[PDB]
Amino acid sequence: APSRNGMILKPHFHKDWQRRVATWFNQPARKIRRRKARQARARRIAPRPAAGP
Amino acid sequence: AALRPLVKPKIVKKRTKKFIRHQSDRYVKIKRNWRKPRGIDNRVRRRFKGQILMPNIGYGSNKKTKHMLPSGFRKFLVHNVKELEVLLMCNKSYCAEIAHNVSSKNRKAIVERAAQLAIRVTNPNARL
Amino acid sequence: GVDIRHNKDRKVRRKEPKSQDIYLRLLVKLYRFLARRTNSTFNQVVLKRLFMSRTNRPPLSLSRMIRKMKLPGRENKTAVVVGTVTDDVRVQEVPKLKVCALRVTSRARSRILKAGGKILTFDQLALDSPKGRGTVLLSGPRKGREVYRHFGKAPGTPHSHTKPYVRSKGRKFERARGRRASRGYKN
Amino acid sequence: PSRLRKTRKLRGHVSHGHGRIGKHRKHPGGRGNAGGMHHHRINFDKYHPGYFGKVGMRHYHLKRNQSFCPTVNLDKLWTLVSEQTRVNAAKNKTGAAPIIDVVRSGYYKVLGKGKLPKQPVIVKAKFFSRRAEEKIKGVGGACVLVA
RNA sequence: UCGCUGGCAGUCGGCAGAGCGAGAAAGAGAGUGGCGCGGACGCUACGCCGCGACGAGUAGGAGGGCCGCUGCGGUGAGCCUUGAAGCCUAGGGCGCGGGCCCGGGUGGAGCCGCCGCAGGUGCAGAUCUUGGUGGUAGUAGCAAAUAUUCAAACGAGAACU
RNA sequence: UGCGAGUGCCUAGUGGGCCACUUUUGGUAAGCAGAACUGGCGCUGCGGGAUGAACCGAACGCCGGGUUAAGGCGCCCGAU
RNA sequence: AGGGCGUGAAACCGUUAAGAGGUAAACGGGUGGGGUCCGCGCAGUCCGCCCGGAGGAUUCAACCCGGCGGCCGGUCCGGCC
Ligand SMILES: [Mg+2]
Ligand SMILES: [Mg+2]
Ligand SMILES: [Mg+2]
Ligand SMILES: [Mg+2]
Ligand SMILES: [Mg+2]
Ligand SMILES: [Mg+2]
Ligand SMILES: [Mg+2]
Ligand SMILES: [Mg+2]
Ligand SMILES: [Mg+2]
Ligand SMILES: [Mg+2]
Ligand SMILES: [Mg+2]
Ligand SMILES: [Mg+2]
Ligand SMILES: [Mg+2]
Ligand SMILES: [Mg+2]
Ligand SMILES: [Mg+2]
Ligand SMILES: [Mg+2]
Ligand SMILES: [Mg+2]
Ligand SMILES: [Mg+2]
Ligand SMILES: [Mg+2]
Ligand SMILES: [Mg+2]
Ligand SMILES: [Mg+2]
Ligand SMILES: [Mg+2]
Ligand SMILES: [Mg+2]
Ligand SMILES: [Mg+2]
Ligand SMILES: [Mg+2]
Ligand SMILES: [Mg+2]
Ligand SMILES: [Mg+2]
Ligand SMILES: [Mg+2]
Ligand SMILES: [Mg+2]
Ligand SMILES: [Mg+2]
Repeated sequence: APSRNGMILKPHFHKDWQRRVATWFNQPARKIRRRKARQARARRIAPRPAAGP
Repeated sequence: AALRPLVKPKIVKKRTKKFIRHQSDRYVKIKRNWRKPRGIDNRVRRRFKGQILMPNIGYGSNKKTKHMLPSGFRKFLVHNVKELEVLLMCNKSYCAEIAHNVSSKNRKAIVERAAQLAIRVTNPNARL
Repeated sequence: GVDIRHNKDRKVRRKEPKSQDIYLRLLVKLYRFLARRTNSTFNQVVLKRLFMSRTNRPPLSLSRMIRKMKLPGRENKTAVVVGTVTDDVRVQEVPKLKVCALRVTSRARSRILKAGGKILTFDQLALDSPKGRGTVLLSGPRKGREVYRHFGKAPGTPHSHTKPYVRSKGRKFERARGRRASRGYKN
Repeated sequence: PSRLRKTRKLRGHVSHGHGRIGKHRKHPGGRGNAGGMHHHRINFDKYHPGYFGKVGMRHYHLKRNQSFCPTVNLDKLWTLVSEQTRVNAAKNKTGAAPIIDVVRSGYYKVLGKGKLPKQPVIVKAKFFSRRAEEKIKGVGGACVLVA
């Protein structure tokens, strides 16, 4: 129920948002994995530029 | 002769009995620790004549003689001999206590050091 | 019994700064001593403002300070701000200034010093003039915050230019029925 | 921190600060912002005029990149270049005028709000306003349009 | 508790000179001529001190908790098999109170204070959940379908084998 | 005559009431139903009305001394 | 710690001891009596200065030698910021 002066809001929380919540607890692990793969590629192409063409 | 304090004023206490919780006599599930009654129809809360009293702020003790043991000293808890040099200069006003956890062999040394420093101990012959 | 009311017995003003800044509390100790042991109301005002919150000591601008210091009569006096002196980029020429302030932004400091002014902390101000004589006490606009355009007579009430709380400004947001005259009525 | 909040002080008080006559029920007025037309009518009228109804045209595929045009003011005009430029231009007696290209700074339209220091300039923008152009003329200078 | 948004940095000491309460603004003002080596306490200023008035309270609001429970970072050259936690106590006390500290006993391996941080953090009730125990009470009851007695044997023991 | 005032935010609970002197509508009347003004009870203990939500007195921190209010002073039961 | 055996609480029960008992019991305020323990109670405080009397020391003030420290040089010299 509305109260004294305030903003009228529209939260999109009427579906079942809790059965699909994407947390980011593996963000550091993903960064480490990406940079390890990057280094592996950089040293598998020995003299070529790391960033590609 | 024990160690007398600096001054021994007449200690006046506004009440000696404790404040027991309402209906703590009737039940065992209700302990005597005070809880403020909050019932709508409760005669102790509404302070009817002849009921249990309540802990007002008016029962507070005189600030000059507050926290004062019957001997005229204020308690202090000691766990080892290094914290009697603290009371070395609070000599005539504060006494010492050996914590219940301290073993007998350290309780001894605490007792003789306190005797040397003229600090009064209220439990000097506790365990032996 | 006595026939009185106890609603307004307790005053609400601050007695100490709400903050825990140790430098601020040293300043407060100093100015408590000065206000108690002198007869100048300048020190009383200064510590009263030291007690205040940030919204009650808004930033002051070089433009306001320069204008108020070039007002006639108050030549080469010390401007005093119990807030923050911020830089104002839409001002070209900076005169010589003698400012005392709690904190000054880096570009404001650079401008003032390059123009040849002098910036003081409140301990130096106390050393220089214990009674705060020769000083012009200023403050920032206290109702400049955006929050204040939402206050007062409620929007949607005749003759009330109050800003409403809208999630977003646009064509479809709170513009039809209490706003037009075609769509029903106009407030 | 739960130590500092209000639930810790309400232990021992029966109703938890919600009264005893009117209890804390579940939704005593409807979910969300229902009843805007019916039983919250005067709240909606008293704080949200214009909330109900339609007005204006529709635009089916609107593109903010098309509608993008930031603005700058004659107060901030001289900020877009180094003060070395201004000092050297004022010092120089040849009469050369510095070029102020606002598209490089990221502005498209020049609006003239405040004073402009007495110094010639060549302002190189995409759009201009009439008052901004007259102020630049009055200080003595050119407004060159770019695409 | 509130108000006075009162007072106190002046502990200005032999490099000394003890003051700031008293009806009626403002200088214990500066200058120019006419022996014996001495003097309590205090002020964690988030402290201490001094005057006045005031003190009912459900719904509700706010503040303070050196009230209490569990865990983390610091810290106590902390405590403990010469006895920790827990539990019991006609023992001694403190606090207005939440609570807490000692003594005795039982117990046998861990625990606590202070500065911050975090919360699945305090029960008398909900025909609350689970487990346990009373009065009722040695009470109700051991009454559908006719029926048992004698002797012996075994057996520690027989109305019932 | 008395008194320090002005002003801004955020805000919970409430939105079943009841009683009494005087005014008063319906009703035979009601411990009935409905209004006006003020004060109470709800939210409030205390002395008296033996007993009692609203009656009379008087409103409350913990205490010592003194004196009163309303009501009382054969005995219960303090006081002729 | 005696094979469902670490610690072993409360409700409930047995026994021992103490007390009491015709207005169910329990409760608040005020005393009184009796118990259990404590005070380690049972001839009751010390602390400064001075006077007097018996004592006992390597012993005071002053002076000299060495070391350390605190404050200055109206403007000593030298550094550092
Ligand atoms: Mg609400
Ligand atoms: Mg009631
Ligand atoms: Mg009063
Ligand atoms: Mg009140
Ligand atoms: Mg108030
Ligand atoms: Mg309450
Ligand atoms: Mg609430
Ligand atoms: Mg309820
Ligand atoms: Mg409600
Ligand atoms: Mg209701
Ligand atoms: Mg809700
Ligand atoms: Mg109160
Ligand atoms: Mg073991
Ligand atoms: Mg947890
Ligand atoms: Mg529990
Ligand atoms: Mg329970
Ligand atoms: Mg039987
Ligand atoms: Mg039977
Ligand atoms: Mg049968
Ligand atoms: Mg009626
Ligand atoms: Mg009610
Ligand atoms: Mg009221
Ligand atoms: Mg009343
Ligand atoms: Mg009667
Ligand atoms: Mg009296
Ligand atoms: Mg009578
Ligand atoms: Mg065992
Ligand atoms: Mg066992
Ligand atoms: Mg027993
Ligand atoms: Mg017996």
